[PDB]
Amino acid sequence: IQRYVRKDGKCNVHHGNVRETYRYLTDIFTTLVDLKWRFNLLIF
Amino acid sequence: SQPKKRAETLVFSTHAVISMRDGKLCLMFRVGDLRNSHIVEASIRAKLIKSKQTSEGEFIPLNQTDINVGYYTGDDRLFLVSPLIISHEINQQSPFWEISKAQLPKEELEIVVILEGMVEATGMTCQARSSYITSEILWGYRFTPVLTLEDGFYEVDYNSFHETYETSTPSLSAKELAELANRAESN
Amino acid sequence: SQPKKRAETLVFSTHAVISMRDGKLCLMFRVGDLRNSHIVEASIRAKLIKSKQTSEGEFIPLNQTDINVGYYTGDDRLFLVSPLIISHEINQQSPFWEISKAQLPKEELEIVVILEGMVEATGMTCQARSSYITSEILWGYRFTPVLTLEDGFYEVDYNSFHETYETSTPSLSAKELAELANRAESN
Amino acid sequence: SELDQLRQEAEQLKNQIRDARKACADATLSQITNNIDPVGRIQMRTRRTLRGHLAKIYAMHWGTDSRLLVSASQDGKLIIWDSYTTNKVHAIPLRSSWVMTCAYAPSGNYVACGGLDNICSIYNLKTREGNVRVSRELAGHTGYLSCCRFLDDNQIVTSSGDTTCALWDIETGQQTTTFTGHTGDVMSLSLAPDTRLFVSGACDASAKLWDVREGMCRQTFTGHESDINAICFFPNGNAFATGSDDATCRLFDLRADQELMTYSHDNIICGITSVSFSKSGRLLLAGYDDFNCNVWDALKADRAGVLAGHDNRVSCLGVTDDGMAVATGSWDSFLKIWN
Amino acid sequence: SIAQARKLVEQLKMEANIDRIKVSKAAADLMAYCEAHAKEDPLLTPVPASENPFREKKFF
Ligand SMILES: [K+]
Ligand code: NA
Ligand code: NA
Repeated sequence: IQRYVRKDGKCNVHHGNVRETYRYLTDIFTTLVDLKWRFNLLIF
Repeated sequence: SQPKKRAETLVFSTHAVISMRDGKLCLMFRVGDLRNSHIVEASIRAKLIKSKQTSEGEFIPLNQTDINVGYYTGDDRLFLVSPLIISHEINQQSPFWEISKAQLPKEELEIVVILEGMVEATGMTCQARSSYITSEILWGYRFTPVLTLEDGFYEVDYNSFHETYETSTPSLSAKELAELANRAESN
Repeated sequence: SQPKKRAETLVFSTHAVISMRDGKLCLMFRVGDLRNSHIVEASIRAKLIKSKQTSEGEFIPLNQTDINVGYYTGDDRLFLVSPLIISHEINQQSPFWEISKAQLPKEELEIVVILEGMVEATGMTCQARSSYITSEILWGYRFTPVLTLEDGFYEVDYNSFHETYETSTPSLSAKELAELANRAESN
Repeated sequence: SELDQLRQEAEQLKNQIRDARKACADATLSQITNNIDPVGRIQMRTRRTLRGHLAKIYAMHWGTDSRLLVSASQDGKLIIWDSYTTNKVHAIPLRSSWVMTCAYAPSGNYVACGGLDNICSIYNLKTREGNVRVSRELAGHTGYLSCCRFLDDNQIVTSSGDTTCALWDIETGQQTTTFTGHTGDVMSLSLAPDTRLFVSGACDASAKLWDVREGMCRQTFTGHESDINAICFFPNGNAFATGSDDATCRLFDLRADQELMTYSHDNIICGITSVSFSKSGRLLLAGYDDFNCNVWDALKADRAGVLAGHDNRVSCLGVTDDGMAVATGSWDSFLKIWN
Repeated sequence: SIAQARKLVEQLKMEANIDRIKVSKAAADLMAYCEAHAKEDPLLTPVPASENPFREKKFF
């Protein structure tokens, strides 16, 4: 059965049809630190 | 690194709506978070802003009265992943107790909505705000669903986030609904 | 330095259990902290997640109703050194008021459990989460002890942290237990 | 006196109909079919699982193109699926969650639904500016909309808990014809393939045949000891199957004006929620309350197999027009495609 | 009662005065239709994967 929240704490939700994607660039710092490590280290 | 920036990926619904929910008349607005990361110790509070005059004469410019949105049950503390519809039950203690569909537009009021929690990565507290003026409060309306199920994940459709539709809803003030109920139970 | 990482050394018990405690039927889960350092301003809140339908017609996808776990006494504020069993007393106000052992598995619900406090070294607030779906809620069970005394120190045995055992426990809903009590006191 | 003549007259009139049927009753469908080779092992498998609905599904309907289908749920949505890709072509949000039936129009341009709202909403799927908005709200009934089926883009029939069915003109929103007759809530209806007549199962434990053009009840079929929730025409249009709370499916012939067969088995005590014939009419597929869809040899009267994949009630069935697949809808919020 | 009785009587009269067919013919007719279109029914015959659309294997 599908759960909303996994036992480890992660949440089974995806945010689709975000029309205003620029907002991710508006608060760039949050997007950066929210990235996977490979991508921080790459950008770095 | 300042947290106010997070507010950019926190959305408030464009309108507040009033409709019936399990026999209670409710004022509802919807809130959302565009990121996969979280707002920690999330909480929602709401203030009604309208001027007033005391019996004695004192005019009070933009008088703030807290609107109840879960304070006594701790349901004002949000777990906000997929969008939530925040509900203010319009009861005896409500500032909308004596407001009918008729009177609403002729009232000169504004609801300030405040979302405060911590950006997950920086421990820092963010405050997202928005307002609903009297004309943005749709009487007799419901929010359109956004959630659908996909393989292994719940998918949100932000196209529909702000969208509302009309339902059958009394034109009476919450107070007048009670008066009908008093005679109904006494019958 | 981000605090979510601490969640890795915060454990939730694998199951929630329901059993009788001093005459009250209780839903219990256990929480623990693997580190010697602390979670400051620790607090536990819990949300019941299940869909619903209003009298009027509105379907509400994954409706969150706060579960009481100490809010009115401040016993939801934890001092968490050795493992704690968080207890939700299933009373009149509980969402499990009308749920019997029989009905439980046929209910379509999920309990979200949230532990929020500050990592002792960075002032930053952490949020550890977990879930209990209907099948992980063991009716008629008790958590196995973990604490033992040693010279000068209390030792915890995390091998036993998740372990439960069965006890004699009514199959009736909390509500039906009250109905037996009403006739018992009136007798 | 006066009331006796009429009561007695009603009773004698039944006997003629009673005997006339018995006069035709020179053999049993089972005896005739005793020659045929049995159907063999019918074991199908789930080729798709349609995931999306957030609560119980009440009815679904295949499109004539045998690929697209509609479903209706108390989650408040009409989902139009692509059975091949699983991709949702349309998710249509409703004004009310109490939906009981949906229907896909033959042309694939429209789709209809209604329920405890007492309205048949018709939804345009190809609106001027690429959107899905109600085009008509058919109002008239004084009870829940239990079923509906399109004749063509301008016509649709409906059945209701107000013991009537109705013919509507979509273009004008008016009710063309009222088919009164039933003494109980009408749960299901079925359109003859040539759309010249239709049958309707009701809570008076009877099916009725109705002439679409004449607007009259031709024949009434009895036999069921409880309510009828599903009714379905045999592919040739001269016979139909019914499913009932009394745990039986029954085949009736129109020309013979009587029951030919009963499909039942011990271990089956729960009601039938849906019935459907395979392309050649050899298989009767019945959806049950015990989570199963049972597959019957329509001619021989025995079970060919059973489809067990759902965790809650199977509420609706459907076989594609091209006979390639079967759809099952369930209270577990999933639909499945079987082959 | 009266107005509903007359409703019934008049309906039954119309159901009485109709042409009927013997079951044997009716029955063998259905049986015929079935044996006729037996070839066009994939649900009797476990579907060969080439012919099946819902099995995306195809010729492979
Ligand atoms: K604080
Ligand atoms: Na989120
Ligand atoms: Na500790």
